[PDB]
Amino acid sequence: HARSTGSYSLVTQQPLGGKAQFGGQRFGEMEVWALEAYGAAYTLQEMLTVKSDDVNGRTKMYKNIVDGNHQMEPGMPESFNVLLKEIRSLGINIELEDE
Amino acid sequence: ARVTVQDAVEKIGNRFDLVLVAARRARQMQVGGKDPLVPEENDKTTVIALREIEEGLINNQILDVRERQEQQEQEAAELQAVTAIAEGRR
Amino acid sequence: DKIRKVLKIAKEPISMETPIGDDEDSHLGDFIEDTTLELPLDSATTESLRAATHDVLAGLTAREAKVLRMRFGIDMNTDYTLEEVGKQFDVTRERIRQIEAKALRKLRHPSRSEVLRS
Amino acid sequence: TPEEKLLRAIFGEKASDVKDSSLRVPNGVSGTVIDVQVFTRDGVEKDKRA
Amino acid sequence: LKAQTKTEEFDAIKIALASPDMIRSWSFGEVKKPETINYRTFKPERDGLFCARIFGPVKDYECLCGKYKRLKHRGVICEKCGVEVTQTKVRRERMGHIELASPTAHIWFLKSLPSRIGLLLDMPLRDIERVLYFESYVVIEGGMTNLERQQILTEEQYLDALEEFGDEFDAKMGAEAIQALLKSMDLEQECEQLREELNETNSETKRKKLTKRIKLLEAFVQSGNKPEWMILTVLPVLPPDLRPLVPLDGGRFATSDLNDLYRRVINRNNRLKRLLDLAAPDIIVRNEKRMLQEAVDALLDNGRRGRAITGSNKRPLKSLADMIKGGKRVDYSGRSVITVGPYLRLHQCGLPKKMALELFKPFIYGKLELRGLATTIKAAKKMVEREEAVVWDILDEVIREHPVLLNRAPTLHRLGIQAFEPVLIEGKAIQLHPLVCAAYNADFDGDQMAVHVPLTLEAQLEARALMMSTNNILSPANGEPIIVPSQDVVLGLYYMTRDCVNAKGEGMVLTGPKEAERLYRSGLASLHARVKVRITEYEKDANGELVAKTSLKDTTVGRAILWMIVPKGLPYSIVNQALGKKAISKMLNTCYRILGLKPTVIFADQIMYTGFAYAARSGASVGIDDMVIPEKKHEIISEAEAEVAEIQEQFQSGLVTAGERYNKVIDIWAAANDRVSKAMMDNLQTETVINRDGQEEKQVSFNSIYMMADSGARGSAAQIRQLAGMRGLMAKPDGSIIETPITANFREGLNVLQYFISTHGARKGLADTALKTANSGYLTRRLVDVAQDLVVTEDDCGTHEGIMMTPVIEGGDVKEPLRDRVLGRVTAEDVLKPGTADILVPRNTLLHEQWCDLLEENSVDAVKVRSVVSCDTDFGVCAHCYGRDLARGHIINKGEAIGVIAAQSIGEPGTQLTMRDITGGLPRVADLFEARRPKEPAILAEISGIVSFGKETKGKRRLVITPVDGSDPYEEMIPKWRQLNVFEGERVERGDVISDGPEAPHDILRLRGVHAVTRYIVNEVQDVYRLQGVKINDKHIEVIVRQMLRKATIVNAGSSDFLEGEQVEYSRVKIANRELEANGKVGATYSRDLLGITKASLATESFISAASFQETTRVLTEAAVAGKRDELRGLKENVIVGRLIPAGTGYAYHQDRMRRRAAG
Amino acid sequence: QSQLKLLVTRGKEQGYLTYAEVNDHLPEDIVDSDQIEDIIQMINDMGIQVMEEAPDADDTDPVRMYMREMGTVELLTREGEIDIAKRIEDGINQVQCSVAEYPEAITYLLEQYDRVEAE
Amino acid sequence: RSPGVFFDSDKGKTHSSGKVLYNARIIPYRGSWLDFEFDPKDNLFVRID
Ligand SMILES: Nc1nc2c(ncn2[C@@H]2O[C@H](COP(=O)(O)OP(=O)(O)O)[C@@H](OP(=O)(O)OP(=O)(O)O)[C@H]2O)c(=O)[nH]1
Ligand SMILES: [Zn+2]
Ligand SMILES: [Zn+2]
Repeated sequence: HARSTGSYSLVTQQPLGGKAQFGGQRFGEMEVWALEAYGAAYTLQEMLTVKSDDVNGRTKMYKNIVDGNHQMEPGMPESFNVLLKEIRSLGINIELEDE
Repeated sequence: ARVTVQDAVEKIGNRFDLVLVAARRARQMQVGGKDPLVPEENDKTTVIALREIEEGLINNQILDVRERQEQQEQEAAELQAVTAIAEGRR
Repeated sequence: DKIRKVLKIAKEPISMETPIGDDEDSHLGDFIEDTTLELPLDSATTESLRAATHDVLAGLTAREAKVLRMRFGIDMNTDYTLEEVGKQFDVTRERIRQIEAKALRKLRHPSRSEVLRS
Repeated sequence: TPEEKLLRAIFGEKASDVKDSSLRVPNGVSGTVIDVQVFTRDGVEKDKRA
Repeated sequence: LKAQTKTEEFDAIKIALASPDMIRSWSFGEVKKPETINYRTFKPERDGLFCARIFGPVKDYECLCGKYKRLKHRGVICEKCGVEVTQTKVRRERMGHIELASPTAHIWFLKSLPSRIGLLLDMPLRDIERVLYFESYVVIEGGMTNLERQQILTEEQYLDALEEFGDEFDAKMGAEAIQALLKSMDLEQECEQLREELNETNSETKRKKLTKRIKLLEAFVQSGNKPEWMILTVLPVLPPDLRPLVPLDGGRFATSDLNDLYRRVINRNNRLKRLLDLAAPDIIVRNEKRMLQEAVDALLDNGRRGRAITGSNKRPLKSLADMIKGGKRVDYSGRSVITVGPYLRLHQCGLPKKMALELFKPFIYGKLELRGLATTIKAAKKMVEREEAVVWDILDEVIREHPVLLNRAPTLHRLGIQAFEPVLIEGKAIQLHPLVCAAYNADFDGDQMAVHVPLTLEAQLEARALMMSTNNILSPANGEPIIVPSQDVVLGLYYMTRDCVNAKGEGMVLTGPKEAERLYRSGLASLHARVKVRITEYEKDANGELVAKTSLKDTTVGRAILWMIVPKGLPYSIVNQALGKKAISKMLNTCYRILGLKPTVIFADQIMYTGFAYAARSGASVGIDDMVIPEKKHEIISEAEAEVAEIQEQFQSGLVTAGERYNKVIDIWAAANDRVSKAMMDNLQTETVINRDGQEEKQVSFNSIYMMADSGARGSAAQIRQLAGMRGLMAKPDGSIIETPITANFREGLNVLQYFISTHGARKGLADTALKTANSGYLTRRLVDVAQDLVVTEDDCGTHEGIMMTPVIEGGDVKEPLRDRVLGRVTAEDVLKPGTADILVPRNTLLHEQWCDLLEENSVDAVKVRSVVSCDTDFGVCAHCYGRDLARGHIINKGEAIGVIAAQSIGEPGTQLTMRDITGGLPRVADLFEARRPKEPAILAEISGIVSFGKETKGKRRLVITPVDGSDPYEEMIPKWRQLNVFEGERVERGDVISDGPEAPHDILRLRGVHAVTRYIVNEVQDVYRLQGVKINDKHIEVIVRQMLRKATIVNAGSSDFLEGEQVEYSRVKIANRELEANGKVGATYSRDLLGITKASLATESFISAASFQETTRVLTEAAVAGKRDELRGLKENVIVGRLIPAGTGYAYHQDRMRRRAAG
Repeated sequence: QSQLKLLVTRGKEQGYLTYAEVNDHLPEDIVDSDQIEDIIQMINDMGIQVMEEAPDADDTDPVRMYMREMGTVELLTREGEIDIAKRIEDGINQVQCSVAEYPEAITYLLEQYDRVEAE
Repeated sequence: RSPGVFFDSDKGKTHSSGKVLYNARIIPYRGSWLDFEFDPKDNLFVRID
């Protein structure tokens, strides 16, 4: 199997297919252990945001790839923003303040 | 540094900073003002930066200083516009 | 057929939190793909399309670039008709359509928009 | 999108109010069709090939 | 003059209660109808759970009705329907609220272990706090006569008390009653009066609840949250997209359970509102309130009490809490079945053509449009979708120096994911270098690996400078090489030695490389003779460089040709003069330590190529005649069965103890098994005769099987013993051993009986393996969770103290020395020398300088060394105190990630640990790390004194020992059970043994010392690895034990509140800033406390990191009570947020941001 | 006494957290999905001190609690029903009469009637 | 498990100390469980379903 960019689930903007392409590979805890062990901060950074479930990040970084710019320009993944809304959905309030 | 890359770390301790500065230089090359120092020989910008670091040129202080000169070149040489704008709102 | 449409309203119906493959652990709502989003490839082609068109209207004249641009309404939101452009360019209707057709004649050799078609 | 309207205007519209969802053999595999089959609804115009 | 009001960068997140107005701030409208979607038009209703005006529009930029369509009105709302036409993702972020009539209690702050609403109010949970809000027993809200302040009354008591007084002590019942109860409560005045009362003339008979509640009340009052928010009156609504009802295939919608919950609570709330306007019967209204309570409690968190059903499904409904209480798929990835690739290098891997084509899609697109060929992006798409030859060449350009990292399923350690340079291969399978095939613990049974493409620039450099296979020469666990040649190659190089006498031999001498010409041209053999040649050796000393040394040594053909592979340096010849077995890795290791990276890598490739080539040239096979059985087999078996026959005959006529003849006859068959084993080995080993010059001589058998066994290559003594010898004692399901071992062997026939006996061993073997394989990772998770927060920082601090390292000697009564536990270790301070000088202060013991610790004779077997256990560091680890043990030869880079690598290395060999006064195995390791007290804990003398009996069994009691001397006595408790070890009158020292049994780590740490307890743990956890034969450095154990002793207990009087057990982090940093702040008397002295991995991991600063592993419902709640905030230095909690990791390539970013957050 | 001594003495520490044990050594109506969480929360986690926070805290159903207050019968007969209904009609009558006393209610009805006839 | 009735072991440590504690159990084909087990105090208890 191989996947560059395909479909994503409605609930969580995570890669999946079987209709035209193939659902992307799963990283996991066992792998993030290794990346932390190496110290590959940027590898894990992308693997957790733009390379996975970052709505605008994937598109922005994709355009950066086709233009031969690479870089990243990451952002807060929806797999945490949803968590913010879910916790906020209860009587408990969580806010991300500046400094 | 096609296979270590280990000979570059002793030039700047802690492999991490090595990755930072090398990615910095490679970022300068891939997009914007290219101009490599060590001959390309059909190598990606990933390794070219590592070659330079191994060569002895292009470090952290080097890039920072050249960035300072770059700023003093873009700013001081083109102040005739900024100064003219300074009189815009008195 | 009315009965057919009736059975299409029955049931709650099914909830996403229903187990299916019984993996570790499966969920019906996890197989539901999103369709409102566009492919990054498609978005890239759209951006490249904007740049392509923005670069094609450069090889045209002002009284022809603006014509094609304003008629089909691009980079200006509200698109106008033959009359609203014929009044702002003196000669009305047919004349502005003539140039509008001539511009289309210009694009029969370049391959950019040609391959962008598909 | 305006650019697409212009693009089709230069190569011919034919902007049919229909899309596309034809069954295509998945990329990678390849073989020979050995048997076709069609299960029609009870009250639908049967096809020629059917 | 900043004060920006946009979504910029954040340094921390805050968690706390939400006021009703706080809920209103998120409200973009109010849900008022249980309606969802239209039955016919399929269009969102007015004020339903899926409103368009409140939440967001269906389509992107067009409103509900259709008055406005395109981007013309993106900021203006519609006239006919107030629908803000922006995006459709707006519908995913819009909140909303429902404003209930009568107040409602939050299920979390109500019933979540401690009664948060109860403990704050000091009132029973499921007893009193239930009966007064479920409309049953009215409660009081403060009275100035007869009645107290928080007593419970019945309707009869209510009217009676109302009749006696009334109109001056009014107190309602239900939710709003508890609301006024919390609201009327003054946290401040009680915080004062409680401090006054709970300190006046009270010993240890009260202090518990006193300190507990006062700390809790102080925390809550300082938190900022008002107790009014405890029970909600306004319930917020989750965005529609996070709980949509999307039409599946041909009708049949798919909705979330939350819609059912919200619909129910809306219905019940509306009826409640309607009842409070029409006729109001007390029973009906109170019941509907309880029903509203049911709906709300079910929506927030089901749990918990019966579980609301409905929805046709017999399964419960997934509430909000159930969606956040308990695998990150990623793009640009793939996987396939692996295959060996001998022709590959060490930094290369076989990546399929079509596979790599789909992977680097965006790269191929960009490069195509960059060069030319494709006029546009879509042109490139249509060009690669139709694989048009030239595109492939472009592919060869994009994957040039663009590393791709490979990964296997069971990722135990860091070497689970290694990067390689992609090499196009005409096929659909992925090829891998056979050298790094051991790091993955991968075989070619059909296993499949996954590939990931580093997209980011610095991600490519991370994969090249860190995750590259060439950078992982040495194992992170032990300094020994990991890419060491295995079965096939080692057999090859083993065959390239093996000095055989004569047979086309003779001492025809030449000069190295020239000998190669001799080999291909036949004439001479290959394993002769020995023969002499000229070897040009190279050595260096002092001033480095290179010094030639030509000589004439007596090697063989194989050694001569193999010598060409050896790099510039090395002692030469002597590394080849040996053979191929274990020194095969030793040679690679020494080459690494004396040469460097690159020459060590190419040497590995060369020895791999040479190994495979000559292995193929050899043609070693495995026929049926390769496993020769001993002739003395039947003889030995008869002799053994003869002895056991006599024993049985004796048992028949009594004499010997028949009760245990089973054991002694087992010794008989076991002895016989060793006899057959010894006979087979002595036979299959030597043998041969040859015919040297005048004939008659003996070497060692060239019997293939023996060649494989005497050269690694998967072949042990036991297996061979079962092949030709015999399978010994077989296990029985009872756990006992059968007194009739498998006399036959695999070379021979096997009877149905003994096979039906062996099937038990195979069954339990696979079963136990399946258990310990999952149990190993089960331990690894705990190890990581407790250790994945410490990173080597602040360069190199001071300090000299550290555990005195000494060779682990069981040689007291068994003889077993190991003196390699000191290497790459930073010395404490000049550890003496039988004379003077020698060792420096902070000089790290080099690999060549540890060999200098043999020139100081066997006298010096004790050196003080700085360890991670000690170290006066604060929130990290000193670089010196750690060591250097990595794939790198130098010291650990500043800002690494010691924790995860340590945990991985420890839980890696867990797969090969056999679970069971000696437990032994994985379970033993777990018990050691958890710091659990033994089933029969020993006792020690706390203070050195005079041992004397303290009243022979006068309690209670049970013996009592009282070691009293100097000043003050002590009364320990001996429970008769188990004897003693010290008579009366005798004196003892500070921490003497007085039970002679299993020692408890708690007592050791508390009394003996930290160095002692850590030494105990490390030297006890290794002893279970010695038996299993798994090499693992002591550094990692010291690493986990470091934070295993994270917290302590202060006992005196200081700024800290005495009884509180806090970590030595804040303790040390505060005691250092108090001796020179105002006065040293404003602080107390602490005491280290031993706590297990789980107990240690339980405590952590970040509430998000805690919300990860442990019970989320608890941590999130308690963190909600007190205005806590993560800020924000942890690894785990900074991963789920999706940002740079405060370690490795990061760290510097975090350091800059950390110093940046000092302005305010 | 019973619950406290049994729970503490037995659970030391039950090794594998033998849940299916003391749950039967508890009174009241069993087989509930409520008391379950109050035991799995005490055994581990905050060991030692948690076993002291358990007793101090230990020192249910909608419909069943609805039938409880519904238990108050106060049933009626034909005489009772007619009686209560009579009081209702009496109350309504007094209210309507009290409205009749109000002259502005009459004049308003007159004004609104003229509004009705004026369409 | 075959229907009928069998006496189970439960041998070994079940409450520290370690002392037998035998128990009988009746397994119906279509009905409710009927168990009989002892305790450390040598009392007899019954489990219905
Ligand atoms: N250690 C090292 N090698 C470099 C370096 N730069 C280039 N090389 C070597 O170049 C060889 C092949 O590179 P090519 O792509 O064919 O040519 P190129 O140098 O112009 O790019 C490899 O040899 P090889 O590694 O010896 O092959 P092998 O030992 O893996 O079998 C590679 O290691 C470097 O900076 N350090
Ligand atoms: Zn509208
Ligand atoms: Zn240190």
